[PDB]
Amino acid sequence: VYADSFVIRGDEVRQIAPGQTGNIADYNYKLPDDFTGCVIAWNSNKLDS
Amino acid sequence: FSRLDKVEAEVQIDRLITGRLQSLQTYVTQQLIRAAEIRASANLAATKM
Repeated sequence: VYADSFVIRGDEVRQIAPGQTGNIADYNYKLPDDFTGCVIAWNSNKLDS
Repeated sequence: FSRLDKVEAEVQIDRLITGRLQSLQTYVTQQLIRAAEIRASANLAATKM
C-alpha cells in the first residue's frame, strides 16, 4: 500500500480523478488509466491557511 | 475515443464490439445452412453422375 499526500487548491479537487486535463492534473501529477485505489480530500483552513 | 473521457466510454465501444460480433455470428450461421443444402444437392448431383 502506498500513500501519496500533498496540499492542493480547494477548487480543483475533481482534477485528482483520472482523465481530467488542465494544468494541475497534466503539468504536475496525473493518475494512470487503470488506477486502483482512491483519494481523500478535505478542507484545511484553521491549520494550514 | 477522442471526444469524451476514456474511462466512461469503454462500455460504449463494448456495446459496439458486441453488436459487430453478433452480426458476424448471424452471417456465418446462415452460410452453414446454405452450405448444407448445397452439399445435399451436390450429393444428388453425384448420383446423377
